[PDB]
Amino acid sequence: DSCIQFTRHASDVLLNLNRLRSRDILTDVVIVVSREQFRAHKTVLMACSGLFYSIFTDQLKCNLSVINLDPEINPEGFCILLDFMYTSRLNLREGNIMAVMATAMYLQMEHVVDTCRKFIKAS
Amino acid sequence: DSCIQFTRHASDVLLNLNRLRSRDILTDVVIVVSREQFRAHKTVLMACSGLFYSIFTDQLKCNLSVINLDPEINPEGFCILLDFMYTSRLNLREGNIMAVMATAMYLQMEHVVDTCRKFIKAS
Amino acid sequence: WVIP
Amino acid sequence: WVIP
Ligand SMILES: CN(C)c1ncc(Cl)c(Nc2ccc3c(c2)CC(=O)N3)n1
Ligand SMILES: CN(C)c1ncc(Cl)c(Nc2ccc3c(c2)CC(=O)N3)n1
Ligand SMILES: [Cl-]
Ligand SMILES: [Cl-]
Repeated sequence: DSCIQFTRHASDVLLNLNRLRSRDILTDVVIVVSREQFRAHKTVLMACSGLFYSIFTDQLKCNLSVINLDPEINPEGFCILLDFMYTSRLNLREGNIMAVMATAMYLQMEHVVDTCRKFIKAS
Repeated sequence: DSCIQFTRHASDVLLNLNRLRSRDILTDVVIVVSREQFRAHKTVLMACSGLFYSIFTDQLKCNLSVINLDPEINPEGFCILLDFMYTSRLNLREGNIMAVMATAMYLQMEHVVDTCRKFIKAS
Repeated sequence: WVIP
Repeated sequence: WVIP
């Protein structure tokens, strides 16, 4: 086409979606990870994760307001990944990289799994 | 912080949100523009438009599944702007620039209003 | 704004 | 991935 493009548009959209999350505006699901609860927008979870994409395209699970993750999933690893979904920023540290990679593999977040594998290989 | 960043994350998120829109997945509102109907995600509309942000943060309008725009709003201008919201791409043409600018001013999409003003000034 |  |  003959379209023009606004370079910062996608980043600005994501920034506003994170502002909505921080204010708990139009969040439509709670992700339960052991004792911890995380509120989010199903569409953003689907856009970032192969696991959530599969869950919320399911004709029955699409209507659930609560999703319980596998008890092996670490709440901090999930929190770091949820922050990444809404910001593009990953808080990858020596102390959390194993839990982050395992959570990213479960959530099917291929690019995060790739950088964790590379950072582990370097050490 | 000590975060790393995935450059393409915001663009990939927006691409997936547009895929959900194209398949009518988890759309939660219909925007009525004269005789025309447009399905969308309230969160994406809010993230892109000062008008939708104000509408869906309203304690009563947040729960509406149908929003009717001012009858002066042109459906094609709205369609072009809705496509821009989900893609960062604006189909700005000689034949539509006046309707696009007027719709962007009504929707409070400041960056679109700015490029329309500049393109009009050049001609 | 750019030409993509 | 980059250092933002
Ligand atoms: C694959 N597909 C057509 C599609 N459409 C819409 C959405 Cl929201 C979606 N999201 C999704 C699926 C798989 C994966 C991701 C997002 C991230 C990832 O690493 N794998 N995937
Ligand atoms: C202003 N603010 C705190 C905020 N938080 C969340 C959202 Cl979704 C939001 N969106 C929004 C508001 C105003 C405008 C836009 C989006 C685009 C624009 O030109 N004006 N604005
Ligand atoms: Cl990823
Ligand atoms: Cl804009």
